[PDB]
Amino acid sequence: NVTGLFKDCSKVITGLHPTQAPTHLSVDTKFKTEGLCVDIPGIPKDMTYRRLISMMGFKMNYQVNGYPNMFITREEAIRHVRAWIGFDVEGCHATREAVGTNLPLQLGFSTGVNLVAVPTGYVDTPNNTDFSRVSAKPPPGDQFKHLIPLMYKGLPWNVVRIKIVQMLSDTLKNLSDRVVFVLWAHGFELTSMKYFVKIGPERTCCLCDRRATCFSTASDTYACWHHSIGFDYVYNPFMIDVQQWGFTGNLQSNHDLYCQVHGNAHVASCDAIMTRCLAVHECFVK
Amino acid sequence: AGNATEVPANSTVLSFCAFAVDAAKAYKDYLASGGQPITNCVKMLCTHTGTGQAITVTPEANMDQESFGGASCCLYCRCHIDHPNPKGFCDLKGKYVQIPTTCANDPVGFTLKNTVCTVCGMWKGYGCSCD
Ligand SMILES: COc1cccc2cn[nH]c12
Ligand SMILES: [Zn+2]
Ligand SMILES: [Zn+2]
Ligand SMILES: [Zn+2]
Ligand SMILES: [Zn+2]
Repeated sequence: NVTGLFKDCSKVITGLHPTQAPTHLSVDTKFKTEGLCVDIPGIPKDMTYRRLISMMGFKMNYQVNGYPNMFITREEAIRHVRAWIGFDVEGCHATREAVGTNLPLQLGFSTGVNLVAVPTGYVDTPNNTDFSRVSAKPPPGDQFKHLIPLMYKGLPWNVVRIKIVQMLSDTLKNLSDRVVFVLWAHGFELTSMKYFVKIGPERTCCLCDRRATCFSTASDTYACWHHSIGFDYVYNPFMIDVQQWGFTGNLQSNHDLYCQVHGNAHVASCDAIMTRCLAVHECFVK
Repeated sequence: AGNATEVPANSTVLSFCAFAVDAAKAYKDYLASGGQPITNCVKMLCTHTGTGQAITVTPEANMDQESFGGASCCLYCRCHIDHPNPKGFCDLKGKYVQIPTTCANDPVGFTLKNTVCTVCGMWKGYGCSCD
């Protein structure tokens, strides 16, 4: 019984030394005996590895006192319709030194904004995890052709996350005290959130009584949407996966049952606009 | 493609701590709300006749300890997140860590809560000979 969360995507045929492996599963078979591991004299640690670790498969089903639930009910989402932001991500695939995981490339929102990131992954090394640019390519096929020029238009993640916070703040400061990301098949959107969301207990802003919606790694401070200039992380966002409301078939077919004004332009922002639009038609129209 | 490193019993706690602003506080809180400690650590078979020092090149458990692979006992290594150490480097990965047997059900929590004495090399309150 294993999970894909934190799968090692490197092409190294062998596992790690007992002192470097993050887990018993990741120790190489040569060290395993009698239900545990042994140190073998003369078998050295590896001092030059770079192993890409997959961020696919997060499970946000904890129940910890004072930490809010990220995923919310349809009833709670409806009360917070003004906080709804559709979100979709188009990925690229790890290649060359690694294979088997998806990296965020184009992040799209119902505001119409698309942001393009440099393909970046979490690479384990002998000393730490290096959050760094990794080799990547768009998936093969004519439906992924538009992503080809985006491979050389990416911004580093430290810049992308500041832009996400600024866009959400500008959109929501006069509409809500929170954000509700409206998703369709959320797994990859949740993997992408690892790059720009932090969580913790409910906090109040540094300059007022409003709840904190942003965090700054520069000063370890919290801010609401009005006081977040320069902040790099979204803090305690909420979210809902519309696909879980019983729909059959793809996003476009369900969106088109209610709406004809949003033609599919095959881009992350369009999927994000269609997801929010479908959720609005389902909950508020007729 | 690829090789799994984790088991389903750890998905919730690792996901929670991977997103937290304060990962150590999140792990402490997860346990206080009834969560299970992180499992799938690298536990060693040894002769239990070692020096008992906290962090070592090879397993050094005495009869009051167990030896573990150091990266597997580090919350930051397990979640693949930044270390709070000066240049972001780990002091446990690449070493073995000796943990008192009374605490061996939660090695990750043990290393987050405790400190090594720089004079004698043993855990403060669990071997330190300086008091
Ligand atoms: C795993 O539990 C902890 C982590 C860090 C600090 C403390 C204090 N009590 N428990 C803690
Ligand atoms: Zn404020
Ligand atoms: Zn529409
Ligand atoms: Zn570590
Ligand atoms: Zn001492």
